[PDB]
Amino acid sequence: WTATSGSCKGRCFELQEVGPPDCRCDNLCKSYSSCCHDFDELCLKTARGWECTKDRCGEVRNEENACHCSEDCLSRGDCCTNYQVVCKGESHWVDDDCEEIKVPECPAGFVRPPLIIFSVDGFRASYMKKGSKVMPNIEKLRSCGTHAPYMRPVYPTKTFPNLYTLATGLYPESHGIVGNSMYDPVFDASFHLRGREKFNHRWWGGQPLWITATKQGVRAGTFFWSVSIPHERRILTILQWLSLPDNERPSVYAFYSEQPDFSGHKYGPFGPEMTNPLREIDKTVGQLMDGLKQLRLHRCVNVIFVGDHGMEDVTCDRTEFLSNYLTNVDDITLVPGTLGRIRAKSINNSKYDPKTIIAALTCKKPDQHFKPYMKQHLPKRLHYANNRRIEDIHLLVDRRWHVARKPLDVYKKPSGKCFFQGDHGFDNKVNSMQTVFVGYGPTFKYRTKVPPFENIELYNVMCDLLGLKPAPNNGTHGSLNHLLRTNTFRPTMPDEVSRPNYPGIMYLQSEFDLGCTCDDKVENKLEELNKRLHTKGSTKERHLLYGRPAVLYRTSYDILYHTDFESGYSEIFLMPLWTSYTISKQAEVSSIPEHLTNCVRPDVRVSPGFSQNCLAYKNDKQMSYGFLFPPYLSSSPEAKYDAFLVTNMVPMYPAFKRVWAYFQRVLVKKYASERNGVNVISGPIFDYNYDGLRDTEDEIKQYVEGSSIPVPTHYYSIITSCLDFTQPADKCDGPLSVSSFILPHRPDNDESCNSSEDESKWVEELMKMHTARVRDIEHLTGLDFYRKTSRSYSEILTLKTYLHTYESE
Ligand SMILES: *[C@@H]1O[C@H](CO)[C@@H](O[C@@H]2O[C@H](CO)[C@@H](O[C@@H]3O[C@H](CO[C@H]4O[C@H](CO)[C@@H](O)[C@H](O[C@H]5O[C@H](CO)[C@@H](O)[C@H](O)[C@@H]5O[C@H]5O[C@H](CO)[C@@H](O)[C@H](O)[C@@H]5O)[C@@H]4O)[C@@H](O)[C@H](O[C@H]4O[C@H](CO)[C@@H](O)[C@H](O)[C@@H]4O[C@H]4O[C@H](CO)[C@@H](O)[C@H](O)[C@@H]4O)[C@@H]3O)[C@H](O)[C@H]2NC(C)=O)[C@H](O)[C@H]1NC(C)=O
Ligand SMILES: CC(=O)N1CCC(c2[nH][nH]c(=O)c2/N=N/c2cc(C(F)(F)F)cc(C(F)(F)F)c2)CC1
Ligand SMILES: [Ca+2]
Ligand SMILES: [Ca+2]
Ligand code: NA
Ligand code: NA
Ligand SMILES: [Zn+2]
Repeated sequence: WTATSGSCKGRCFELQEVGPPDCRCDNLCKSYSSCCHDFDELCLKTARGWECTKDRCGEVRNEENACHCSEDCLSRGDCCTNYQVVCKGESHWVDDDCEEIKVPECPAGFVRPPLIIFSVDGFRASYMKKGSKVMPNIEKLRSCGTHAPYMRPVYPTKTFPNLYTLATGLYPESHGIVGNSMYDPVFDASFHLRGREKFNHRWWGGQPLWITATKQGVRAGTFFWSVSIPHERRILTILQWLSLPDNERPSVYAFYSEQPDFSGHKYGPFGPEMTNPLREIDKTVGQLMDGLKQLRLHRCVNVIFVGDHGMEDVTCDRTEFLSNYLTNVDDITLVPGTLGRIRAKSINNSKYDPKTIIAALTCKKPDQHFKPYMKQHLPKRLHYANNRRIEDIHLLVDRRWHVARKPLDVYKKPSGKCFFQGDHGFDNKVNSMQTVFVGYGPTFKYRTKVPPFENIELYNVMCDLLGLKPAPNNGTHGSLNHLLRTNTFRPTMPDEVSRPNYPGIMYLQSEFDLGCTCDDKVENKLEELNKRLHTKGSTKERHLLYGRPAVLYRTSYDILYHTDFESGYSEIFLMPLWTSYTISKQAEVSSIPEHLTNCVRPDVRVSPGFSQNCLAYKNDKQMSYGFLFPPYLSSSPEAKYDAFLVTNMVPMYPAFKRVWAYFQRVLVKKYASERNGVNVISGPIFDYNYDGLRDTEDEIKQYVEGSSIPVPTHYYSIITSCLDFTQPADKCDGPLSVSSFILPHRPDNDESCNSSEDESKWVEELMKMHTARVRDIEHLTGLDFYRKTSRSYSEILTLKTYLHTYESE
């Protein structure tokens, strides 16, 4: 109940929300059906439209007008945005040459430059180039300020998850807005775009920017605008708020536009109808900047122009139907469209089985346009699993496609045709899903291009721009320092928590009873001192190029040196946490020799009690083993024996070994040839609770049968070289280049529908799908990489957030 018979007189777009049943006059009151009776009349004036004309200049104030052209309007803060242009001979902001904003030029009483977030729904990254001729205000922001060629949204690339990620710095699995539609099994409640459940605070986790600001004494404009409030009124409201007395005036504001997304759904991303929405958005930016200029704030405010996601061509004929795959389609609930999420229709149905649903959906049609995954098997870069609102079965849908349960869900009578031509929601690495970032103002750099970055990073920067301490989030604070003229955030590297042991030769061969064998009994002061030096770390400078990784948790581990590689060996997990080696451009690939095929050698530096054993592998009929440093890349026949040490061994399913062996035998050398040497760091990852974070020992669900050897859920590699590829990886003077992956350690290759073919036809495709940031691997391992480089720490933070996408231009 609302007692809608209070009044909005003097309350229009009030910033404090009044509680039920008293009536509201804030920018969201319409959405709640709660506005006072006179809200439209007083707060939503339209009379005479939005622009001054020559005949209106100097008019007697008429309080009925949408905006004012009277002499008093500047001091009232309610002129039409083009007032000084029409009436005082001033220029539009877009027509002024740009001039560097070296310092804030703010009116007296401003404590800090205000921030205005100008958010545009469905603004695909390529609109900035493709629509530049029809967006002159936006193009001036972009060319004069700081811009990225694109900004990566979070998955799913839907509106609510991305807008709340912008506000919080959190992945959707952590903030809880995991789709536009959701069912929470604990609340037994559903969240929908339409309706009232979405206003309940229990959906919305983390701490959004407006709460962070308010807690720290920085006033915030109300971020959300009821759909029916025209954009011109949104802009005039922000400009009016900026004219408030210092003690009342917010420091942070948000504008939102439902375009170009609204039209993009109807017409496709590049439909000829799309030109007009882009023109209209540019006009709104122009109104804002002209309005700021009239208030002498155009060289004071930091403006962020930012989208939530892009837009792809999708039509209803490109729909896959689950009823073409499942016999039991009526026993499931599907959240459909550009991603699929499946759960049981009824919790009382004991015949429901996700294993049989996955199998029925796996590689069933030659050009099948979705792929089913248990959520823990989704690429880790998606960070899309650790929330009870995310169903266990997920369908990753190919770009340009939909999935639906039955054809009747898609068509409507009488004709059966559908009219949409665009959609979004796909994997966040897809080019059509990329969106925009421009920052313009005294705190941003001048005429500066920055590399693409993820929208999870922006919360930290918005906190920096407002002098706020960010709540804990998934950004890497400092990684966007290169966007900023000032207010940079200068973090210190985390402290190493566990220091390594450096064991020497402590055990005799006969102390080991591991059931291993090796034909190595094959027989010099010259060369013997040489081998001893390698074991003491004489080659470590070649193979550990950026320092040893730091271990950020409490554990017991050993550093082990060899001719061709260095490793940090865990006495708790019985395998390396990391193995580091450099392969030059000139390196040669060799085979595993016949006499060494089944060779595993005890490591006399590490006790039998802290070693794996071969008998476990012999007894475990599902599990084989691989090596982290590849024997194929040994520098000499003699050095190759090091690669067969039990301390270089890791558990691997035979199916996974196909992947691994191809990576090690073929792809590493290929990358070294292409990149002028590579440094490789590889290792295991244990994430049995799929929370994106390193498992402790007591979270491990699977061991090599009969043993205490834990089975990794994933294997990673970080592959680093010189950004200037004219310099070899091991003699690089300047910035670095990296690509990494986190491959799922699966006992089958069902994910790869072409896996019966030669590995040259499917393995690299798998690896691209599972591309990763170094930062993802840090979370998953508790290691901190690149500790010793010549580079600035912020530069290294940027490097650690890099994702190699494998998408064309
Ligand atoms: C991305 O960045 C974020 C932010 O930094 C990272 O997320 C953090 O990760 C931490 C570790 O997983 C986690 O810390 C836990 O906090 C628990 C208290 O949590 C509440 O309070 C905080 C603070 O205000 C709040 O943020 C939380 O909000 C979550 O939960 C509500 C639901 O109430 C949601 O609305 C909200 O969206 C958010 O949900 C997300 O996180 C939860 C986990 O907290 C998930 O379950 C959801 O799926 C969703 O992802 C909470 O309201 C605290 O209880 C935990 O402590 C337990 O574990 C420690 C280990 O140190 C142990 O010592 C304790 O004893 C305790 O164990 C006891 O409880 C266990 C569980 O019942 C039980 O098994 C034991 O036997 C014990 O009894 C823990 O410290 C922190 O909450 C989140 N924060 C957020 C905002 O998500 C995230 O990791 C980053 N991602 C990556 C990949 O880096
Ligand atoms: C129909 C639809 O698809 N809907 C429902 C209406 C909703 C909407 N209408 N009017 C608005 O102003 C607005 N959202 N504005 C923001 C802006 C930000 C930002 F400033 F950070 F960018 C964050 C958020 C938050 F949701 F994440 F909280 C919301 C848009 C999604
Ligand atoms: Ca959107
Ligand atoms: Ca974990
Ligand atoms: Na075996
Ligand atoms: Na397969
Ligand atoms: Zn949309």
